[PDB]
Amino acid sequence: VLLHVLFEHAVGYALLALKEVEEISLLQPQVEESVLNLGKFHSIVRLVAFCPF
Amino acid sequence: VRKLKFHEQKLLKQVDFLNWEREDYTRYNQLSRAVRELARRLRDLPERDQFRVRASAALLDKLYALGLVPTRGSLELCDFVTASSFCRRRLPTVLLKLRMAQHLQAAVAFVEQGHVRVGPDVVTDPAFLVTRSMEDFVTWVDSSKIKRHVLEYNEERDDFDL
Amino acid sequence: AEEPGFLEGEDGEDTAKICQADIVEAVDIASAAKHFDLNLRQFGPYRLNYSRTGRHLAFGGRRGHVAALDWVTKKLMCEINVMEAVRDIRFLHSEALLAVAQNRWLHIYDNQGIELHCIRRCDRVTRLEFLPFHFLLATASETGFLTYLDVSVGKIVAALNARAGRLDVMSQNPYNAVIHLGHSNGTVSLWSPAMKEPLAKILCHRGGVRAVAVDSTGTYMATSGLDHQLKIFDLRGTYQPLSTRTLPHGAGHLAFSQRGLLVAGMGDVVNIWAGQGKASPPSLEQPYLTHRLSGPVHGLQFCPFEDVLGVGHTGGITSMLVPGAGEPNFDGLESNPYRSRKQRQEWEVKALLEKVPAELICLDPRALAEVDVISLEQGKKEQIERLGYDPQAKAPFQPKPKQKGRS
Amino acid sequence: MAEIIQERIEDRLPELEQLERIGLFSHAEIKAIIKKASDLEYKIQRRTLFKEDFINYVQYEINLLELIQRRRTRIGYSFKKDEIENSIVHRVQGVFQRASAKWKDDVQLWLSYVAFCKKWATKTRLSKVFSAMLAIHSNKPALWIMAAKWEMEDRLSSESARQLFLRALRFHPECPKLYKEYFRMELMHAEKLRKEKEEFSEEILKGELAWIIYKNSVSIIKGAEFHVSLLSIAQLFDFAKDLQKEIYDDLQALHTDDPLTWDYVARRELEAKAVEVGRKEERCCAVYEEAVKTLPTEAMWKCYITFCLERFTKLRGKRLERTMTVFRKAHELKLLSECQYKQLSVSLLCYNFLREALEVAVAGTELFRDSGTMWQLKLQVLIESKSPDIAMLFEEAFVHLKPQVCLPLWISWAEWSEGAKSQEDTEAVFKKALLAVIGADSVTLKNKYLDWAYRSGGYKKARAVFKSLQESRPFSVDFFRKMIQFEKEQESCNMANIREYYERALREFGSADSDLWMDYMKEELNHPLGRPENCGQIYWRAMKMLQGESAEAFVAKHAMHQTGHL
Amino acid sequence: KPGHIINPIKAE
Amino acid sequence: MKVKMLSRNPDNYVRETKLDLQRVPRNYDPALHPFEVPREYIRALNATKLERVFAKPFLASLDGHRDGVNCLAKHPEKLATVLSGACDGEVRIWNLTQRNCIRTIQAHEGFVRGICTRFCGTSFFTVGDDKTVKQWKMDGPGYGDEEEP
Repeated sequence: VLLHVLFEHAVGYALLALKEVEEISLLQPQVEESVLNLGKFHSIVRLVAFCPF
Repeated sequence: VRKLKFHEQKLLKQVDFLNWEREDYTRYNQLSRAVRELARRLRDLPERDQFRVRASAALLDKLYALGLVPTRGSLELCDFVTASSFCRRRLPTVLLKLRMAQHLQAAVAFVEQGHVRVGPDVVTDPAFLVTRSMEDFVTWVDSSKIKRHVLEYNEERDDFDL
Repeated sequence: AEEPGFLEGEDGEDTAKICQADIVEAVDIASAAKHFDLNLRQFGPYRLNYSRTGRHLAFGGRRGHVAALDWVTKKLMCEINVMEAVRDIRFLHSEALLAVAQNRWLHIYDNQGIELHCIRRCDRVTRLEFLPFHFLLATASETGFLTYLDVSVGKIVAALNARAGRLDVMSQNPYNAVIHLGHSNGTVSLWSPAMKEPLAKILCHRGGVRAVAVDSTGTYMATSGLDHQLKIFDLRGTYQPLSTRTLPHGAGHLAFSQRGLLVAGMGDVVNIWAGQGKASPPSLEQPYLTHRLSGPVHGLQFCPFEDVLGVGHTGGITSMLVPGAGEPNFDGLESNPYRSRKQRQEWEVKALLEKVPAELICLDPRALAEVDVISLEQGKKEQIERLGYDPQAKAPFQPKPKQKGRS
Repeated sequence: MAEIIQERIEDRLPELEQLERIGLFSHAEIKAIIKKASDLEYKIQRRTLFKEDFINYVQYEINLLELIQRRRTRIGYSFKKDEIENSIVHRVQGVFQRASAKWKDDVQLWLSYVAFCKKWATKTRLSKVFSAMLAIHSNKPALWIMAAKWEMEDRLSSESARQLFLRALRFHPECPKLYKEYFRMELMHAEKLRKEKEEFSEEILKGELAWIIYKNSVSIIKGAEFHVSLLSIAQLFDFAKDLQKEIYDDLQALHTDDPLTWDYVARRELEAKAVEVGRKEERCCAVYEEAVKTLPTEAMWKCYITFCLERFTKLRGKRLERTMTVFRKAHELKLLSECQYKQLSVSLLCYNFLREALEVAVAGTELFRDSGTMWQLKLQVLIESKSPDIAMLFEEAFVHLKPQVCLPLWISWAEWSEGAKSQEDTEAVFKKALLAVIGADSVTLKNKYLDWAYRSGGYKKARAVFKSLQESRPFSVDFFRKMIQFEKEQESCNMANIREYYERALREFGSADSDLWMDYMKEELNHPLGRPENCGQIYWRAMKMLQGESAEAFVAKHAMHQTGHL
Repeated sequence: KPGHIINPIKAE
Repeated sequence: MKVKMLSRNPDNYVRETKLDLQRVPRNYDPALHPFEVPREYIRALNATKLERVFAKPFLASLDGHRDGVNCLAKHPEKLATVLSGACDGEVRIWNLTQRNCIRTIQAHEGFVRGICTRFCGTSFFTVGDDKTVKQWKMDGPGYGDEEEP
């Protein structure tokens, strides 16, 4: 499930890398904290590139 | 100890002995148990036994005299005696019934300084059951500051009687 | 990170004649503050107990004076008057709970002086001792009974009749978790809550046994008796006397430190033997340190992780300095002197979840690993007694009522 | 918690026990390292993290690496680099990676990571560090150059340096700094190939590959300065005179109507003997008027005047007539601005030439009648010439200056009137000045009025002037400090007057002046007529009136005074 | 790995 | 006489700030940690008890077929996409993350007896009782257009 996401913002373009994630149970009360909590989010998502306007 | 989590409580049902960091009602419960258990035995004797008649009459008049029983009756009322009946016969709460005091802590406080006497004798023990006969003869001790206030309010103070 | 202390004389000096005053001036001010002399003459001779973590000390007087205190800092946690004689004092798995052996029953107190439980079953108890990892408190009584109490639940798991007369000499093996009892027969008895009879009896003295102690490793046993003998026994399957010496008087009290030093309590005089201890018992040839108390000794114990020895006597309580007695490096998770309240309450929950059941106490702590070979009918018999009934037995046949002429 | 800390210490053990086996470190020294490493480990494994603890952890290992290196030389032991040095280096890289992830925006942390990788790490490791930094910091042109510099000078790969430069210009199409360094690196590449042939395509060797950079960059950046800048790097290399010749020719042809290009041609011509120095200068001049006919703008003119002064201040008579004609010639064209009028006149005055400076002064006044600065410039000239026209100067100057606020002119008139006019006229000038100037500029006027009164008159004259001016509120502390000094010089030294002057000054500036309060307190002690017991109430009054930092400054100053440091 | 598809073994 | 005593320096053992965490020295002497065999037996017994408490296998049930399910096929490239076929002849595509049906097609008359996906994942194949083999596109039809094999 290693993949790259492109995020567009008013400040610039952001390129991010995803390491691993529980895809099937993502929208479940305990597993959903993987993206809601900042500490858990940092463990699975990294910022690889950024280009401001 | 510390508050147990969900999984810990399943493993340890209770640790109440070590679970650390308003009145006992222990002796009254033992006496209430002895009376009720004695009522069971006498109920089991044959209904026309003369021993049953004498023992039950002797037991039930004793309870009536001390005030644990409201009215003259059979062994049916004998199963209603509890810790509440014993607590109602204490000296401070009798003062509260007689309107000599309005609060329990005030009623208790009057006792130890010695403002309250049961007949000639002065009683300082709050744990003291007063009989129905003795209840008629509880009053303020003489030469007490409370009795002065009662006489002053009634405009009946007489200094010859001290 | 730490190294044990030492004490060597020079130019042929004997360490026995060195007094406590010489030691205090020659060591740093922090250690010098650990040497003090409490003077309590009005009430009776005192028995003392150190908390399993060396921070806390509790003591009890014969006349009924009981106080618990932090001893490192000089603060008093509680000081109360129990209204009758006191024979022994012990902590219960922490500094929070105190058990006192009063004249008539056994009582449980808070470290602030609040009474918690009064056990009516345990009566006329002379000696107390606590098994930490099983949460069991063991009592020896005047009437001749040995009782085990589960403090975790509050129930008496076993009550054993020793049937040997008065019980006054008791100790435990920390490695083994068995109880040792001395007798006037000259014999020492080994007990476990599972059995109704002693595990073993060992003849040790030609007279009555007056004191008994075992090391932390569970390897050596030290005993003294009226025959004026100090004996060291090998508990590792041999039960033979390794060393023997003659004394002016039988040792009233004995103890072992965590590094293997042995101390003898003789009247008003305390004597300490030290040995290399590396797979060897201490040497009884010549003492390591000596001291003379103001009154006859009534209790001895080494602080767990410090180089101090606690002595209780008629005059009061004194603290000796014993360089090299305490174990230097402690584990922060099992017994931390420098632990916060939140660290403490996390530790106790871990221990409570981890309690060892009483029946598992045996002479071998690793016996559960061994595979027992027994006959099939042997297992069938043993299942019956433990349960009281056969769970596979078939009840006699009773026909069911049926219709169409079958009722 | 410590289980991670205990995790990391056990990993450090195998290299430490090897250091004991070699004999480099003693067993006690091994204990000290473990203890200090544990303390640093606790700081970086907390829930609350600071940037300083990571730096302290990294700096400790670097110091440990140096101590090992120095001891290995004395023993002459060179084995076991992998078990010891590579273990420590790998551990430091993990700390930098964790820190760089936490604080991405800090360039100083990134550069510290790069500096460590150069000294101690593999070149393939340093390659990742540059790429990671450039990924999030691509908007800084200087960081691109640092990576390209390392590939060229250190890794010796011209190809990798070329792609680094070319990509950088795609991120920064308009950056002149990137083009110049790209221009230099290709010319640096040609020099390397020239040396290669001597040791053993031709178009590359000629510098054509750098010529493509010049042609395209000039088209994107249409600036004369960038064109001149490119020629400078081309000159620095001995080869490719044709490239220098080509750019120089395009400079005049493409860039005209700009003064900078014409100036560059003139200064190149600069690059018996006094005569030989001479006819260069007229040839340089001959270029200058040639630019004047082609480009008659004001900007080109000043470049010719400013050239003339530089030769003069650097024979002195010979340089002078060139300045004379060009100053005159610009003057009828009226293109010359006010600033250069002053610069010539001041330059002439320093070299004792007093007749031209008047002509410069007169020309400025006629051109810019309102400018009071030129009037001061003219005023300085006539005093130097000693001409008897100073009185006529002031009458003309003030009528031309319709604005009332001309502070230097009023001061100069009072100064001149003292020297060569009666006492009463000096007072008349001072009183007129105080009427014209009313605001904060009156502060300097009042001080000079008081100073004149003491010198023209005596103490009595100063007292009369002080009494008249004591109610005109715009003041300075120098007004009261001067009057206090005058009272001290007199033989009487009335202590009542000294306190009276201090109270008036403290009423105006007591809220902010810590020095004035300290001076008042020292007066009561040191003066023979002073009353030292008043110092208690002065300190109490000073603390309440002073506000903010001034109050705390007074406390420090008084504490210094109690000791001998004063 | 929690989100990665596991493919059968291939010769290598 | 020469002597030192056991005197712990408090700075080594006490944390320095409130932001700091408590220090935990560890000693693995077996004398300090007895009863290792009975102790770990209790820990193992607790773990088995908690495993029985926390066993909750059922997650969700997907509804929408009007006859019994007969075929299942998972998507080679995507974990959350599965294909199913019922006895009435319809084929349904499901999203496992959302637990809903994405598409419904009337693939066959009678049962659908099998379904397989092309390894690239852009098509799948089905077989029914009408003696037919049909190839479909994994991507859904655009707008309201009826889906065509």
